[PDB]
Amino acid sequence: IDAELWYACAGPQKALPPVGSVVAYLPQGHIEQVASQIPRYNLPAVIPCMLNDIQLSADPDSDEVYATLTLCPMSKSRSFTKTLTVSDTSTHGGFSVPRRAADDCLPKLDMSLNPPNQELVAKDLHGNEWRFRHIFRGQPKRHLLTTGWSVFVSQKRLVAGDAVLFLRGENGQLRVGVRRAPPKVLTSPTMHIGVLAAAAHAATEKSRFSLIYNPRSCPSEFVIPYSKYLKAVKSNFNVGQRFKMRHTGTITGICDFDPARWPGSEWRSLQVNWDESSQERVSPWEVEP
Amino acid sequence: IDAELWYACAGPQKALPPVGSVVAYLPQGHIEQVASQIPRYNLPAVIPCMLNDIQLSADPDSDEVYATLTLCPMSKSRSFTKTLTVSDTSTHGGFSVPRRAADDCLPKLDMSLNPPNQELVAKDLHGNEWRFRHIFRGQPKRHLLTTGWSVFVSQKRLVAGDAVLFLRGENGQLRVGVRRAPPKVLTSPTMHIGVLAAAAHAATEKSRFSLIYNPRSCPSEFVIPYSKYLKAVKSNFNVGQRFKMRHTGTITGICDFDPARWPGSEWRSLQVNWDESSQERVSPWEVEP
DNA sequence: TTGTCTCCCAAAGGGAGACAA
DNA sequence: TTGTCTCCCAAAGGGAGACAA
Ligand SMILES: [Cl-]
Ligand SMILES: [Cl-]
Repeated sequence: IDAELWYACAGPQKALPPVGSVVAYLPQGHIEQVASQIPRYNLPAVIPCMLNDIQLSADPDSDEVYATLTLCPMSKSRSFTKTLTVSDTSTHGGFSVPRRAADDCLPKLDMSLNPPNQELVAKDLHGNEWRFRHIFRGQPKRHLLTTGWSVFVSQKRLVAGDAVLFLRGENGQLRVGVRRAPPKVLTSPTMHIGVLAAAAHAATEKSRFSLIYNPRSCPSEFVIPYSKYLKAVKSNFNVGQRFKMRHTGTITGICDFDPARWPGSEWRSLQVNWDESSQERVSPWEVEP
Repeated sequence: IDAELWYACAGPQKALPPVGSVVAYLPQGHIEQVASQIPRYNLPAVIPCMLNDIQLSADPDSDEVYATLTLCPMSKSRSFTKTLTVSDTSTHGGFSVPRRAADDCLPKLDMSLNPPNQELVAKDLHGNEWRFRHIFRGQPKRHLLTTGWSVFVSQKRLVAGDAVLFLRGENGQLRVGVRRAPPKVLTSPTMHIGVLAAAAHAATEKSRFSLIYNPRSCPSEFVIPYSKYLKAVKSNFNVGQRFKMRHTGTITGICDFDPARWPGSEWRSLQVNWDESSQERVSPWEVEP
């Protein structure tokens, strides 16, 4: 069940492609992630790759999640999320659990008692256990978390604006995680050169290479199912078409995102204007007509 | 004076070479730092480089120090350090200042008063100010730090085994720093490939490239003055010679550290046995006969 | 010399409804 | 519905010598 926790801490719509399936590796997207004179490398804009391995992991102190993926080029369970408020982080009080959250995720309280209460034990990404006291009190009544909250906010160093996740599997085990609100080993040019050179060798030799996916630090996925890439490139978009991605927008143009470095590429090849003002260049597979 | 603080947080004997001087870039050492199938790159084992720029910096949250250096290949003020003990970090009590520390570093207390005391204001690497109360009390008497200590240990998240630094310049300004007791963006092969490829292009084209120095994460310096490299290579070592580095040892052999990848290199080319048991391969410039 | 303990008084917070958004 | 406030009783800690390493 921890694997389902990892995707929760990552994001609701991450959906990593399944190991052993063909995927489209898009180097320009890999470059955008590790960006959150130089040797130029002649390299294809999409590299169809076999997904050889996925390793999910998390940094214990930072609690951030990342995955190691191994590529070789070729020839639903109940949960809830809440963004933390001031009273949740502040020393006084506890944690206000949303009403919909307690009925669908947390185990159902025995309302015969007064106040209804249970000792909740939850596991985080690294196997630790956290004992929260889940109570039903106040006027008007509300679901709170008291005993373990003060300890939990202090060791995981949460502040307001972050968010906590709770995830119950069909198993008895309850799982908890946190998602924090949004250059120390190599310089940017060296990181740049590294990505493209590993990819260039891997593409020419048809040999294994590896990369790290940071779903939180990733503006858009750069390892997507190869069939999803092919369907969007086959489908013809035209200016003025109506698409969704739920936000709605209109396609204002279709050209290359970078004709100098990455010519002929479908990466962010669509120019769109957003209907509601609340990035104007997106890729074909992200939008749906 | 903050530049002298950076070298304190780095280490006592770091002594970065001065900008504008010729240096010897040793790729194998750069590789050892970022290590704390693959394309092989034909590259020299020492690259004489002009040191174009040094940028000293520090991560605010982690408090770790690193420097960005720009290379182009070609054709004392009073301070004290104390490792933190349990009573220094524990909630009760304060901070015990060593006796030698208060007389040579901290401003001299006015012992006419009772208890002698002063409000100390210190700056860390990032311009912040910390107010400590420096008192002389106890029986037998001792120099302590009280008021600001509890706050300082909690925000900088110090534990036992770390160390605090205090540094007074000739200016009135007092400076404080901490040194903490001893793969999230790129995989190791990609980092490897990046270092060597940036160096290979920079060496062939005689163009600028950059690197990051992590003095705490660095087992031995890999950017050294070019004259220091040349003197040690000119000097002939022989087996059984007596050297110092203060520890004392004997030279047991002289061969290549890696004949396959880095042949003919002077990097860690000396085999030594240590006189006191309390790495047995070192480079010529680190040892002194 | 200095780390660690004990213990005292004040502070800081765990947890409880009271109130509007 | 739920964030925030107030305020009460217990806890946790700031700071002070007392003692050996
Ligand atoms: Cl895992
Ligand atoms: Cl600086």
